[PDB]
Amino acid sequence: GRGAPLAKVVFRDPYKYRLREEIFIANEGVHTGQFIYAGKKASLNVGNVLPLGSVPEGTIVSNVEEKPGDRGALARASGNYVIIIGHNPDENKTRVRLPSGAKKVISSDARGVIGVIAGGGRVDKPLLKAGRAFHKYRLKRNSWPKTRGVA
Amino acid sequence: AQRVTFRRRNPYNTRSNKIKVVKTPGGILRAQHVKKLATRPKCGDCGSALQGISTLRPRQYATVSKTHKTVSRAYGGSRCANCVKERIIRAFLIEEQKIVKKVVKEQTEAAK
Amino acid sequence: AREITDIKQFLELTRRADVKTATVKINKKLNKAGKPFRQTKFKVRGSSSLYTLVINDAGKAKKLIQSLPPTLKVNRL
Amino acid sequence: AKRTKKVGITGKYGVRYGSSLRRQVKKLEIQQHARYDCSFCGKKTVKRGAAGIWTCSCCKKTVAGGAYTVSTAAAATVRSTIRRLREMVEA
Amino acid sequence: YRDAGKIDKHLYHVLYKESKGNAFKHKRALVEHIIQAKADAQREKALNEEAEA
RNA sequence: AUGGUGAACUAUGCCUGAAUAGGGUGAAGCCAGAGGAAACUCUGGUGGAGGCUCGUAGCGGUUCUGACGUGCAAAUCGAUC
RNA sequence: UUCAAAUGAGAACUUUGAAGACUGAAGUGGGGAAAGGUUCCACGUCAACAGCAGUUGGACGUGGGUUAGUCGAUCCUAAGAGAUGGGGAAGCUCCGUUUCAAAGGCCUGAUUUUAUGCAGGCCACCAUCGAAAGGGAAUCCGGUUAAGAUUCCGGAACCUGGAUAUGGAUUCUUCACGGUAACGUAACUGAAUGUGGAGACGUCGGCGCGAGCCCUGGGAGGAGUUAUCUUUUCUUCUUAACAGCUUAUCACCCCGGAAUUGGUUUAUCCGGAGAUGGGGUCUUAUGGCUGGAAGAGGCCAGCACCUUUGCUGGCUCCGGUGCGCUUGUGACGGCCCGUGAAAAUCCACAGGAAGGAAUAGUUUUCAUGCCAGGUCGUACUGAUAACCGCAGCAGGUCUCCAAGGUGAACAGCCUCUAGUUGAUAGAAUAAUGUAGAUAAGGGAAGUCGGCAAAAUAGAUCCGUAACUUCGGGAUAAGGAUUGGCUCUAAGGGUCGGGUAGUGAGGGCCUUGGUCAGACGCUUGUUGUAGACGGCCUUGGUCUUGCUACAAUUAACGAUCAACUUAGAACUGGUACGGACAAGGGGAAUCUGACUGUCUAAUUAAAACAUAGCAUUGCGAUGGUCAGAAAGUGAUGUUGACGCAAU
Repeated sequence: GRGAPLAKVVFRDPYKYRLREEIFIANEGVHTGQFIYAGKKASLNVGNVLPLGSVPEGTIVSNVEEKPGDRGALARASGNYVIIIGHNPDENKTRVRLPSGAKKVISSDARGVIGVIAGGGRVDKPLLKAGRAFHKYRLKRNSWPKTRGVA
Repeated sequence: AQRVTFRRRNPYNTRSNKIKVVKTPGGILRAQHVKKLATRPKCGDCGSALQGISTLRPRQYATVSKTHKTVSRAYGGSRCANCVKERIIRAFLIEEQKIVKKVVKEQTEAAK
Repeated sequence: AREITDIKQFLELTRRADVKTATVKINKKLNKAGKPFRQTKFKVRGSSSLYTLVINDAGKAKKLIQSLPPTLKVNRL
Repeated sequence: AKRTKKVGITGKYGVRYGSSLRRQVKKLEIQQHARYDCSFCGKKTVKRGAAGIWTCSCCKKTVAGGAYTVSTAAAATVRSTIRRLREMVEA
Repeated sequence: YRDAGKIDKHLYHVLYKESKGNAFKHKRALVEHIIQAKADAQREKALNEEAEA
C-alpha cells in the first residue's frame, strides 16, 4: 500500500547492550550497508536525518516533524520533498515549502531526513486495466470501484 | 492399476497432506504420507545456504549430534566461511586504522 | 535394526546381560554364475534393537553355534 | 528480424487501451525492465524488484531509486544541490 | 569433437553460435560443414607454406 | 411505537486453504545470415508474453418465449449458449 | 431384461445358478470434511412404510459392535473476540486491552532448627480466547471379526519426561585431533546477556531427474480357444516404517592464469570482484546393496479329514524403451503503483561467569541399559433411497486415486477391475400429443421478425480485401486432398583409431595337489562329497606404459529402440474428418471503447462498473465520517506522487 521503499536501519542501544531496528522511508540514493547518521553533528549527505535548524539555505529534506518528537509527519509519500526557504533564529523557528506549495513555519529543533523519497515518478504510468486498479487497491482500502451518485 | 485413498481424516491435498504411493509387500498399492521437506540453513550475513550443516525440521534438530551442528570454525553454525573471513578483515583493519587515527591526533594537537 | 559383520564383537553382545532370546535362519540362495550353497543367518534380539550376523559359508557356522552360551534361549530354525 | 514495427513490448496488449496510452506505457516499460550499471561493481546486473527498489544480482547491492528508473532525472540534481551546498560549510 | 583433439577451441564457438540459430539442419548437415571448414583451413594452410618458400 | 433474534441463503471486506483437459495466435529479449559507407533495414530460428482466442471440468444463462406448469421440481429438465 | 432351481400358503421383484446389458475409472468405484446418530452387523418376523406386490429392506422386536505415546483434538497464532487498571453511562452495560495500573515469576549462592528463608547478581515480557484442509516430536508391515483396527494379535521401530549406572573419548600440552581449504572424525565443559537460522510459504511457462501407473522381451506356473491358424490370449512373479554404507544438480575451496575472448541453458548469462581446465568439500530430496525379510504375501502338485484341518512340498527370477498420464522436486525465466502471513517451538554462534586435573574429575545434546506416556473421537452413509429441500422429491452440497483402444485431448464412442441390472407391470400398439427423424420441384413466396431446422464445420496445401489505434480484421472471403495395401527417403543413442617383444593377461578356466578345501548328501562305526575353493603353476591362458612403420585423412565398422514428416506405384460399384466429434459467410447502419458486473424466481441490455480526463477540500492544536457520552474512534501500521468528495 506504499509506493516508497522502506529501510530497516539498526541503531545500537547506548543505554543497554542490544540492537534496535528502525523503519525509515528509503530516500532515493541510499543503499543497504550505508551509514545513516542521526543527530546535530551529522554531515550534510543524503540519507542522514538532522534538525532543520542545523542546515543552511537551499537544502531540500523529507519526513520532517510537525512537532519536536512525533518522529516525522510531512513529505512521506514517494518523490516528495520540502525545501528550506529561510531560517528564523529569533524564537527558534524555520519556514519551509511543502510539496503542495504551502509555506509553513516550524521549529528549528524538529528533525528531518535529507533527500527526496524514492519511488517518484510512479503516477506517470497509465494504470490501463481494471485489474491493475484492483490489484493496487486490494491492499490499501475498500475505496474502489467508485459508483456515480447520479446513477 | 490399483487406486489408493487417504489414511488420515483430512480429505484435501496440501503441503501438510503430501502423498507418495508405495508398493506394499502385501501386493497392494498403499498411500504413504511424506513429511514436509527440510530447508537448508542460511548465513546471517549473505543469506545464502551454508554448507556442512545437516538439514532437518526445526524441532528434530535437538536429536542430531553436534558433529552435524558445529563446524570447527569461529561462528560455526551461524556464518559461512567467506562471511567470517572478511569479518576478520573488517575487524583487524579498522582497529588497525583506529590507532593510526589516534597517533595523528596526538601529534597535531601537540603542535597546535 | 542394523547388521554387524564382525565375529569377535558378536559374541560380546550375546552375554551382554540384556539379550534373552536368539534365532537362527537357514536360506538356500544362489551365487555368481555357479552352483548354490548353504546360507545361514544368526539373529540376536536386544532390548530395543534386533542385531544380526549373516554368514554365507557353513564352515564358520560350526565353531560359532557351539560358542553360544547354554543360558541363551535359542529358537532353532 | 524486427518482428513488430512500432509497438514492441506494448504490443502484447492487443488493440485495446488506445494508442497513446499504450505508447506512453511503452516508453516506461523499456527502462523499467532494462539492465543498468551498478555503482559498486560496474556490471550490467541491475534490475528492478518491487516498486522503486533496484537490486544487483551480483554482490547483492540494492540501490533505492525511482519507480521506473535507477536515478530519476527530477532527483539527480538533488544530490548535486546538496553536494554543491556542502562545501560552503567548510570553504 | 572439441575433446576429440582434431578441432581447435575457437572453431567450436563459431559453430556453437550458428547451431543455436539455423543453417544447421541435422547431424549429417553439420558433419561435412565441419569438414569443409577444416578442408578450407587446410587449403590456405598448404598454400601458405609453399608461398612463403 | 417499545424490547429482543437473525449474514448456515444472498450483499461486501479480511484471514486461512482449495480448483482451472486439450489446440490457435504470436510480443519483448536472444542467435545466425544478407544488404549498405554510415545511419540502420530485411530474411530465417528460439521465446513465451498477452485482464487474447476455439474449446471440456466449473460459473451464469441467451433463445426455443421448447418440456412441465394440481410438475421430478414454491422456477426444474433438453437442445441451442 | 430372460430362463431354471431353492424357500415360502402365497415369487415380473427374495436368494442362488445361467445368459443379455449399463455406469466406462472428473463412476452407477473406492475414502473422507460438514451434516445425520446406530441407519453398521446377527437372529426372528409382515399388522403398518418401501404411491405395484413382496417370506426383501436404510422398516418391525431383541441383541452385538467403535481398543491409540505415534492418526487428530491437546498446543501456537492469523482476521478477529474479550477480561483487568481505567474512562463513560440512571442503568441493563459501552470504550479501549497495554493505553494516565507501584501489574511478575525467575537460575546461581544460604543448606544442614533455613521448612526453604535470607543476602547479591539478575531479565520485564506485561490476562485469556480464536483456524480437528494454516505451524505442529515421534511407527510400519502381515494377519485376524457377523460388524474393529496405521488402535486388536505377531513382528519390527522412533519421540518426549525422568533415574541411574556400564562401555568409549577427554586429560601432569587439566576442558580432542586431522585437512593449505571448503570441512571431517559416534562422544570430544560451560551460565546471564546479545545475535542468527528453521518454522516461513505468490502465480504462470518450459526443461532436467525420481516415484506410482501405462507399454513390452526372456523364463518359471495356472486358466481360455483349438472346423482351420496362431513359439497364441489372460493371469502370478511383490516388498513397507525404520538403520548402516553409498549416491545429484546448486554452492564453495587449492593450483593456475585468459583476446586468436571462452564456457554455456529448450529459454544468454557468466568470467582479472578471476573463466575454461585439473583436483576436492558439502545438503542427502531421491535412488542402489544389505538388515526388517522371506520363516511375509502370491501362483501351483499329492495326502485325506460328516469335522475341528494341516503336512510335504516347488517357483516367487533376468530385463527394455518412452515429448507416455498423475505427482514430487531442482536450477531457472515472465508478471506487477498486487512482489505475494504471524506466533508457539527447535537449534546454532559471540561472550565469558562457574567448576574441573591423574589416583581421578567430568562426560547423561556418544553407544547401551530402566521406567511412564493421562482425557476425548474412531462403527456406517456421505447421496437421482442415510445431509438440506414437509417425502425414499430429475434440485443443491467440499475434496484425493482414476486403466486399455480410436482419437490433439480428463472430448464422444466400446471394453478390463469394481458395482448395479434399481426406480409398477401385460396386450394391441386409434386419433391428439412429447422426443427423434425423412421428404420429389421451387425456395423465405411464411412470419412482426428465416424464430426452429438446415447447410460449412476435423486435418494438410494455396490464397485472402475495405478499414485501422498498425497490434488486428483473418481458421476473412474463396479453392485442392483425406480410405487400404506394398514401398522409397529423412530425422538418433552407445561402443570401438593398429601391428612384434614385454608386466598384469588381478576371469587367469585348465594338469597336481598343498590344507579353510569345511557344512550338506548324540560319541562312534566308516560313508559321502571336499563349495570342486583360499594358496603356486611349463602353458594355446579379446585391454596395454616403452620403442619401430608414419601416423593421418577419407571417416568408418558393430549394437540398439522410438515416433514424426514428405514422396512413388497399385487398389477398391470415385469411397475415404465414412460411426462420434465438429465455424454459416459478406456489405452496412444505431449505440456502448474492450475484459467484467447486476434485477438470485419474466428485463443481461446501448444500464452499472472499468482505465483515461478534469475539478474540489485538507499541512493534523486539520479534511471527510461514526458515537449516548469517553482518557472513544475509521481513513491512519497514513503526509500532497496521500486521503477524502465528485
